[PDB]
Amino acid sequence: KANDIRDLSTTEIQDQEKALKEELFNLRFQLATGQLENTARIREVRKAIARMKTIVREREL
Amino acid sequence: MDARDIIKRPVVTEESTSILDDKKYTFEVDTRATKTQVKYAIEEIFDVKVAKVNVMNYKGKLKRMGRYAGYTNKRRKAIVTVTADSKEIQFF
Amino acid sequence: MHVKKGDKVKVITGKDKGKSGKVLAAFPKKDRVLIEGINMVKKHTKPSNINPQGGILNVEAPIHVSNVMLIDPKTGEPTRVGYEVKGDKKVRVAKKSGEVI
Amino acid sequence: AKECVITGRKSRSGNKRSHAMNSSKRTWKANLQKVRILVNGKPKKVWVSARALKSGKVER
RNA sequence: GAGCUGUACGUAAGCGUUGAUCCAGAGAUUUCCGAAUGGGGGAACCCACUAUCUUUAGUCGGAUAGUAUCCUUACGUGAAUACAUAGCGUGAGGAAGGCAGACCCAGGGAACUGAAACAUCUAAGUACCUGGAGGAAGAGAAAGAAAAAUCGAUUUCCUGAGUAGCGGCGAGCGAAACGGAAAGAGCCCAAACCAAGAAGCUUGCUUCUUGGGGUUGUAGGACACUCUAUACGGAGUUACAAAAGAAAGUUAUAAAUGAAGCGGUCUGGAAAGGCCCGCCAAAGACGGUAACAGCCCGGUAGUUGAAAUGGCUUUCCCUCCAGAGUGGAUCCUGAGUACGACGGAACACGUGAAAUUCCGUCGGAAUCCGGGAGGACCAUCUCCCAAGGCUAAAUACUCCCUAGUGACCGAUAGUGAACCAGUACCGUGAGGGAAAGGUGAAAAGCACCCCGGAAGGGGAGUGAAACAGUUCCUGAAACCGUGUGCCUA
RNA sequence: GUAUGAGUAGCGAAAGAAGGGUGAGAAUCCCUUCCACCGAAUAUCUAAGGUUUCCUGAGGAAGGCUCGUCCGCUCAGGGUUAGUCGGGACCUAAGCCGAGGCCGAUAGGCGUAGGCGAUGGACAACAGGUAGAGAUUCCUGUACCAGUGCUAAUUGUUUAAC
RNA sequence: UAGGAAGAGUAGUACUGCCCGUACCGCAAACCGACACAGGUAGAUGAGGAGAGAAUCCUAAGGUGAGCGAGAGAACUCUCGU
Ligand SMILES: [Mg+2]
Ligand SMILES: [Mg+2]
Ligand SMILES: [Mg+2]
Ligand SMILES: [Mg+2]
Ligand SMILES: [Mg+2]
Ligand SMILES: [Mg+2]
Ligand SMILES: [Mg+2]
Ligand SMILES: [Mg+2]
Ligand SMILES: [Mg+2]
Ligand SMILES: [Mg+2]
Ligand SMILES: [Mg+2]
Ligand SMILES: [Mg+2]
Ligand SMILES: [Mg+2]
Ligand SMILES: [Mg+2]
Ligand SMILES: [Mg+2]
Ligand SMILES: [Mg+2]
Ligand SMILES: [Mg+2]
Ligand SMILES: [Mg+2]
Ligand SMILES: [Mg+2]
Ligand SMILES: [Mg+2]
Ligand SMILES: [Mg+2]
Ligand SMILES: [Mg+2]
Ligand SMILES: [Mg+2]
Ligand SMILES: [Mg+2]
Ligand SMILES: [Mg+2]
Ligand SMILES: [Mg+2]
Ligand SMILES: [Mg+2]
Ligand SMILES: [Mg+2]
Ligand SMILES: [Mg+2]
Ligand SMILES: [Mg+2]
Ligand SMILES: [Mg+2]
Ligand SMILES: [Mg+2]
Ligand SMILES: [Mg+2]
Ligand SMILES: [Mg+2]
Ligand SMILES: [Mg+2]
Ligand SMILES: [Mg+2]
Ligand SMILES: [Mg+2]
Ligand SMILES: [Mg+2]
Ligand SMILES: [Mg+2]
Ligand SMILES: [Mg+2]
Ligand SMILES: [Mg+2]
Ligand SMILES: [Mg+2]
Ligand SMILES: [Mg+2]
Ligand SMILES: [Mg+2]
Ligand SMILES: [Mg+2]
Ligand SMILES: [Mg+2]
Ligand SMILES: [Mg+2]
Ligand SMILES: [Mg+2]
Ligand SMILES: [Mg+2]
Ligand SMILES: [Mg+2]
Ligand SMILES: [Mg+2]
Ligand SMILES: [Mg+2]
Ligand SMILES: [Mg+2]
Ligand SMILES: [Mg+2]
Ligand SMILES: [Mg+2]
Ligand SMILES: [Mg+2]
Ligand SMILES: [Mg+2]
Ligand SMILES: [Mg+2]
Ligand SMILES: [Mg+2]
Ligand SMILES: [Mg+2]
Repeated sequence: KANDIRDLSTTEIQDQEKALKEELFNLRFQLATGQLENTARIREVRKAIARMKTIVREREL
Repeated sequence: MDARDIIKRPVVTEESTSILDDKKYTFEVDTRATKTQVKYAIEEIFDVKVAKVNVMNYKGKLKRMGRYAGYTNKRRKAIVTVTADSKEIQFF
Repeated sequence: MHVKKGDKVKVITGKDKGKSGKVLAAFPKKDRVLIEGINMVKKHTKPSNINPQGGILNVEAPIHVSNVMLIDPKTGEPTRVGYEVKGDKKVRVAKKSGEVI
Repeated sequence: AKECVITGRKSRSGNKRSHAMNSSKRTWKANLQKVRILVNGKPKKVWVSARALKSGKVER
């Protein structure tokens, strides 16, 4: 991503980052229960958030 | 922390599920989260009305896997009960 | 590694000397390649969920890369590999001219 | 901190001798006297030696 | 440029030629403790105040910054006490702690031991404690060395030399100059004098600050004059004043290309080996590959390569600058200082005929018509100007990084540690401190049958080998057994 | 590393018996009856200390001075719920630290304000239930302590409610 | 009392109340003694008959049968009885 992220005006990227943590909590909820089969989604959701915290930080220098 | 950072995952066991019908839900929370933070974290995520929270701390068990000795993570377990005039949480 | 995955090969040394086959896998961390029909093994496998019949199975085994020389399409002979660049993309060429590989 | 505040002489160490030249260990102290002089814009009580005090100092 | 999600065998779920994993440069994030610094504390924990914001009907909650002590300094307030100081508060700079068990400077400073006992002496200014640093430290530009003639700042190496000396003249301690080399470099203040101010008003004075001038021994400078010069030229951030900025080249930190045998044949599980033929070489270093490879692989010689960051050299930019001679009225050239008495120490030198340097305490100079030294001291002569400061290289060491070497070790050896080693274990604690390497080329790690609950065996199979089967290459001796040829109540 | 002593000393105060069960295997495990021992304890709580030894399901290589189907042993999952109990957000003793400060070759020693520090002072909950493991904690019933908002009335506004 | 003061009490209702410990042994096979060791370990409760008594003997509630056995009934050693 990254280059796709940079086309967002530092406010919707706050909303996209917020909506990713909602998914991450739900994914951890099903893994504990035993209802998750695509366990590879755990790691790429985490790295999607870290990819957005970096763009916001470097934008404010 | 955030609401999603205070609460980590549910506890699904024989003791934990025997009280679901009593409107009591068992979670694993952050080690440094107070009883009051857990109350407002639940209402933000599930939009239920919370009546009580009870917390307890667990040590780490000494475990061995061959010539190597160590400890498991220490846990903080919270049990949340809700008011009768409120929705339910589906562990499912 | 000088041999990629999925190209024709001639075996230079070993008990299967003189034969040929394709490359099915490559393990650059240990300098091994797995080639069809070469270095068959008979492993005595206990029955389990996978392969419920068990039995004695003929499966390939990896061999060292140095026992391997790539075969050119110009004359079908084991040739050494040379590296040449065509603009932005590098290609492999045989020492015996033999166009690109 | 027991030393003269002008010429910073203080305790030193040396030997103590006798007949038959048996060597013990002793020390040499300075002749420090506590006086009130204008060490700054205001007077104060400080250690001053009796030798730095014979030419040109303050009220003493 | 084709695989990847570490050890880690493997299950699942996935990611990659729209170029992942990987390697290098530069960034971002960086819980809690720890100098730990908002207060406390039994280590990684507990409890806050102030300001803003946020949530609830409100209490309860949450987020973001500030809040330690001391030194220097600016401002505001401000006691006995009238002015004022102490004190108090706010703002801005600096410090604190660690270590490389190494090198070196200073403060403090043993004993065992030797003297065939022991006290002066030695061990020794060693071990150790404390403080200060630096990449080096210390010393350093003559009040010097030396003697019928001279040298010209320190430091280190070779000699002088186990010499001259010191020494219950015992055990022992033990120089320096000349001579030969490595490296080379010189400077800035204080004071007379000049200009400016302020204070004490000692009242037309001294005494504090600022700038200029000046730093030496044939004495020099001030001061009077002659000459030039204010950037013509010269120098510079390693001392000589100090802070920055560009360009070019080089180098370090990833890498690219890179010659020549699938040659024939024998033994063999397997050829790199034997025999018979070719070739490359600025490449016959090293390692791997099923036994010993210049021509199989990674590479090697050679030739190339850097977006980014650090280093170095040069240049530009920038910055700053007076130096020659003649006189000598008069003025200046480091004061409780140099020295001396008393008590100690360092000098190779133990108070000795004891020069020289330093410390504590008393006394206490001259100042150019002057002062010090030449191993007590006096006279002559010679050499030199103390009581202020700075200074690169030649020298010492290695916790580290890169490339290499060894008539160095090879698992009781070599680091205590070739293996999850300062670990297990021992102690209240400081602290002490091990044992433990090898299946096979490749897990191909024994499907299946029989005895047995299992362990373990006997076949079968893999393998060159299973008398290589999970302390598994080789497998000695002690020690334990079974069978038997000769002897023995 | 392995022998001799040598199948020798020892197997750490004590009363057990029989009948069923499980199991490849029983003096040693489970159940039943009888008998015996402690009973100001060998009974019931609770501090210190120890840190998972607690519960359930499997196991029998090593540990258990014999045996083991068993275990405080091995493996895998679980289990500790507080406004009122004990401690902190309350208080201080002995003692300890200690801004300035006084001493002192260095390092540091002592000490005022101030602060830590229970073994003591102050402080609001009781009775039942819970068939694997927690109970003044969870559940039922009835309470108390401190605070907050809201509704209805009361009172007072600077000679000044509180 | 010094001080602060336009808000204050009253009644009824509803809501709010943080952190650490809590398992298990605890005169013991789980603590201190190298041991599943005849030793040591603060405090609260601690029944009946006879009894002055927490002495002594036998018992209650409750808890135990002690982690090698059986069989013979020699010398000698130890602890007991005539
Ligand atoms: Mg609790
Ligand atoms: Mg003092
Ligand atoms: Mg703090
Ligand atoms: Mg502190
Ligand atoms: Mg320091
Ligand atoms: Mg002697
Ligand atoms: Mg000495
Ligand atoms: Mg030091
Ligand atoms: Mg430095
Ligand atoms: Mg220096
Ligand atoms: Mg190449
Ligand atoms: Mg080549
Ligand atoms: Mg053959
Ligand atoms: Mg050959
Ligand atoms: Mg070689
Ligand atoms: Mg090969
Ligand atoms: Mg071999
Ligand atoms: Mg080899
Ligand atoms: Mg003297
Ligand atoms: Mg003197
Ligand atoms: Mg003279
Ligand atoms: Mg001389
Ligand atoms: Mg002389
Ligand atoms: Mg110097
Ligand atoms: Mg060793
Ligand atoms: Mg060996
Ligand atoms: Mg210990
Ligand atoms: Mg077998
Ligand atoms: Mg078997
Ligand atoms: Mg066989
Ligand atoms: Mg065979
Ligand atoms: Mg071998
Ligand atoms: Mg062997
Ligand atoms: Mg043998
Ligand atoms: Mg015997
Ligand atoms: Mg006997
Ligand atoms: Mg017994
Ligand atoms: Mg405890
Ligand atoms: Mg148990
Ligand atoms: Mg046994
Ligand atoms: Mg069984
Ligand atoms: Mg069992
Ligand atoms: Mg267990
Ligand atoms: Mg309650
Ligand atoms: Mg309390
Ligand atoms: Mg202090
Ligand atoms: Mg003190
Ligand atoms: Mg006090
Ligand atoms: Mg306290
Ligand atoms: Mg108490
Ligand atoms: Mg109470
Ligand atoms: Mg219980
Ligand atoms: Mg309990
Ligand atoms: Mg026992
Ligand atoms: Mg006992
Ligand atoms: Mg009692
Ligand atoms: Mg009784
Ligand atoms: Mg009675
Ligand atoms: Mg009684
Ligand atoms: Mg009885």
